[PDB]
Amino acid sequence: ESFLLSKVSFVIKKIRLEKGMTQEDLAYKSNLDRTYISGIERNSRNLTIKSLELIMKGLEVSDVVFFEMLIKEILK
Amino acid sequence: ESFLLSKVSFVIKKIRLEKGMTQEDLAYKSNLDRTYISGIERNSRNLTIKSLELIMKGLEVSDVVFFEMLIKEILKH
Amino acid sequence: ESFLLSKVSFVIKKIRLEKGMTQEDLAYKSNLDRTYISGIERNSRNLTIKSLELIMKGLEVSDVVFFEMLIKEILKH
Amino acid sequence: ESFLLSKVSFVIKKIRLEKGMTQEDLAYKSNLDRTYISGIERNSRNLTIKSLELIMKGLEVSDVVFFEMLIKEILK
DNA sequence: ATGTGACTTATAGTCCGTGTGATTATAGTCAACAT
DNA sequence: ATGTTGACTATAATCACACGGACTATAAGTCACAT
Repeated sequence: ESFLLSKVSFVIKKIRLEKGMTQEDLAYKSNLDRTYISGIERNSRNLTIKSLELIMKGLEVSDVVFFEMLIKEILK
Repeated sequence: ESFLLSKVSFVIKKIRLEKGMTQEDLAYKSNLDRTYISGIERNSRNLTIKSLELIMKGLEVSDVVFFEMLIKEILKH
Repeated sequence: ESFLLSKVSFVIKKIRLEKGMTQEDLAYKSNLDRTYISGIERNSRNLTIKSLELIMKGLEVSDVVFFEMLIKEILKH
Repeated sequence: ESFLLSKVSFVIKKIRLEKGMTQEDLAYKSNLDRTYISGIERNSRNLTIKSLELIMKGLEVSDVVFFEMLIKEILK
């Protein structure tokens, strides 16, 4: 697998938790499948930008805040 | 179509020109098709994080500084 | 246009496919642009003997062999 | 220079002679410039196929006869 | 007759990119059953 | 609640090709002057 893809997934999970969201709720809020979300967080999916974008909207987080976080997570 | 995509595709081109690369060098170095690099810049196209990573390696740029330029482009008026 | 050209054009393609090459491979080994190889096959362009020679070397074929197939294609019905 | 180019030129000169033509006359007959022809025969020109075709018309020699000859010439 | 040289102008050949049908690999989406 | 296994189907990604515009190298065509 990929380093970036792992950090992306980790970040998605991180933000979901600091917001006290469940996966079920993250999937409802972004209209995607819960098993889809699950899959990403267990790093079994290689998402596209479009999908990533839907997940950010579901997390209620701006692109910028996401990447700010993704950068920080990337640096150990 | 997608907000972030045209930002990603814009930044891939920006860097590519900054580094005085041509499309088909980058297509080689990124270990993706000739026409895919074109298609990404040309229209936008919906790439995969793995493909984006390949391109970053190809732009000879780090994940970090890519995303830093990504943020800057998003923030523009 | 020109009689001999489209024949030369035809034979370059024929050989190229007989050898399972692609235009990309060919323009590769002929050290010409892939645009030019396309241009030749497409619209029978007016190449120079030197360029033809490069293409022969690219097709991994000899002067002789080429011209022998050239003669054949000219003679056909 | 090129090997092929020299033998094309040699052939052009060979045929012009076997026929008894001057350069002046090969130029007239093919509607090309005499210095143009002189250049080719000293092999100071890299013809295009089109030009070669005009010289064949001037020599009154079919493509086939020209190439049959060029081949033979090519093999020392 | 032929052979130079040198000087325009057409075009051969280069270089970077666009746009496209067809095929292959794979993400997108949604089942059934788990815990 | 979340995890996992197959699935089906959309589409990401590949591969071979056509096509254009702009630029550079050089062949095409014509002088003058040799011999």
